[PDB]
Amino acid sequence: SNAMIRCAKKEDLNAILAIYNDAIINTTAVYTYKPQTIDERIAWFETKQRNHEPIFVFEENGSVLGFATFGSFRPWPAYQYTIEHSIYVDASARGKGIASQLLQRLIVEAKAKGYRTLVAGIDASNEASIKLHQKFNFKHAGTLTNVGYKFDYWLDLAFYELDLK
Amino acid sequence: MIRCAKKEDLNAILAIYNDAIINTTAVYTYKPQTIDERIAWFETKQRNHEPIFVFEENGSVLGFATFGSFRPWPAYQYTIEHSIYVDASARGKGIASQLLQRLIVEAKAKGYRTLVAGIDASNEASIKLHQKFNFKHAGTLTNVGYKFDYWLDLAFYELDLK
Amino acid sequence: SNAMIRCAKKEDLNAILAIYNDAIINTTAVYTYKPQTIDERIAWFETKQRNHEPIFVFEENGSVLGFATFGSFRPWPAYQYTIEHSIYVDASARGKGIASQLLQRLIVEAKAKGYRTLVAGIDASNEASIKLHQKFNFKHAGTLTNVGYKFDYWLDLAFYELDLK
Amino acid sequence: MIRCAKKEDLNAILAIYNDAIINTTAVYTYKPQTIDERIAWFETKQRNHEPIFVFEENGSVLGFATFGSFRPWPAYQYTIEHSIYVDASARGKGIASQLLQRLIVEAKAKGYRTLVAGIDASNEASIKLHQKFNFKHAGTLTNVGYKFDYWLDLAFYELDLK
Repeated sequence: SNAMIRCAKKEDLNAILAIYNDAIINTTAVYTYKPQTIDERIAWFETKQRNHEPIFVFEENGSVLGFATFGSFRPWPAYQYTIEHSIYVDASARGKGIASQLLQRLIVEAKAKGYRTLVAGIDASNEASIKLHQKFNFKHAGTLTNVGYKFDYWLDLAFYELDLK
Repeated sequence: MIRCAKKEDLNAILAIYNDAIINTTAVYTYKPQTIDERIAWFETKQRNHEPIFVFEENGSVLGFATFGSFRPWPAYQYTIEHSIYVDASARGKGIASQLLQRLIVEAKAKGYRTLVAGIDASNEASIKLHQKFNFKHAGTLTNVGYKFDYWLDLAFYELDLK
Repeated sequence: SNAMIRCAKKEDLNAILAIYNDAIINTTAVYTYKPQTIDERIAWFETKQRNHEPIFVFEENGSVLGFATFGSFRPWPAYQYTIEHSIYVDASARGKGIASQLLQRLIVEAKAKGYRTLVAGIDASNEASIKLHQKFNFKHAGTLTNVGYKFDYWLDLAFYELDLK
Repeated sequence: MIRCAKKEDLNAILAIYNDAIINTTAVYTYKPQTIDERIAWFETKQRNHEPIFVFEENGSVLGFATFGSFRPWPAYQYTIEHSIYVDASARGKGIASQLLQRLIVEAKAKGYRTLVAGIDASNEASIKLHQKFNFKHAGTLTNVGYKFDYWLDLAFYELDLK
């Protein structure tokens, strides 16, 4: 039972890709329709590396079972102390507290880099994610109704926020 | 008259925008925009077929308005975020209201479902205006911005276009 | 500026009544239609006294500007460590932090009496109350839709909860 | 057969109820009910015109069900909370489902808007049953109950009767 949270590396990308694409195909966790390609994912990784944005993976028994990152919330200079994060856990690996460990690590990194405000965009249907965020003292800041459309129904996006100060 | 913006409008638009940058929390930016960035913005919007409207009176552009993507993921397809800016010397004339009205007309015509405004929590006139046009307060993100040495709260207001 | 939070007394009831009835007439803060009578309010007070349930008032310059209490959440013996509270502030006295001071006092009393769980039933429209409760680390536990009917529209009741442990 | 309960049913009902008190988290009560309290409950429900249904088979009451007030304030007028109890020896027979079906029929006929179930978070069969009848999980209150030396979570499930 060799389990560890570490920064992601290039050799992780394929695993990461699979996880992400599963989420695209089966859930509203990603407001995307088409599976991402490996080149798109590699460009994403290189861009995160250039921007000094973290990517963490949860790895167990040689397998990447989850990943997490943060970056810009809205693209305007005065949002500089605000970041938005995302967390994805393999569907075969749920119930193991992997999301919780990833979020914990994200928060420690966010505090160490001096950000003020951490934002989660969570689909209103994502009950486990909402519960997890409430556990870490995120406050529900609002809900934008009918902002998304997927699987033939309208989607509501809830914003949760943590004051890192 | 409210008409679509043309390249010849750009300088005036820039001025309005930069005033808002320098003096208000209406734009979460610190440094003035340059005319080159504005021109690039214009051409990009022409390319994306996003509308830009100006309010013109006595040959002078007194306000402008536009809408575009709210968040950049494909499933946000039917959601747009709008922006309105009115010349500081042209307040009180109902310009922002006429622009918002025009934006809403354009948004319905193009088949969008949801129109979103990010309004600074202190912009009470804008809030009152959007309430008047039946926008609902969707929420408020606190301390999301930082300008003029203080923390800024962003209120989200939404209109269902259906 | 003589301001104080104290336990309520009989001589407070008239003031309390007015506040309550204002809330009945103008808001969804009380799922009641008809104004309460002074005898009903006195019976309420006597009952709270018999049950050792607290009633606090915020008093300033000789005037009761707010009141607050807690009691049973659901009537079955196994809910004994759970209480539900309510807070009412005079409409002429809003924005003074009176609700916040009352809630603070309620929480200290709840902890001192060994309860585990404090519950707020808040109308989904009551934004100030929701914000106040989030401030004191209540978690939104759920929302019952169309449970109430008042002023010709359907009402949603949100539950917020604080773990007192 | 599912019929309205009669006084002669009460003893059987009591047994069922008390079993649930003694062995499960289905009733947030510690001590067995007495037949006097049950009779008072029955007469009170007759008075309030609240329905009580029993599932009867081979002359034996194998389950019962009822609904009544959810919260005690006038504006909760169109909301009811229901309860279903099935004999422990009569599980697997679809009794709870037939009772719920009957309750829903009765609730619509009487013009209620919202039907509410308080279900212990560990009662997975009840949850699955209510999901089957299109109840929505409205929320969960954690640590609201205490029984058998542990903390209990109450899930609320709701059906819009319109």
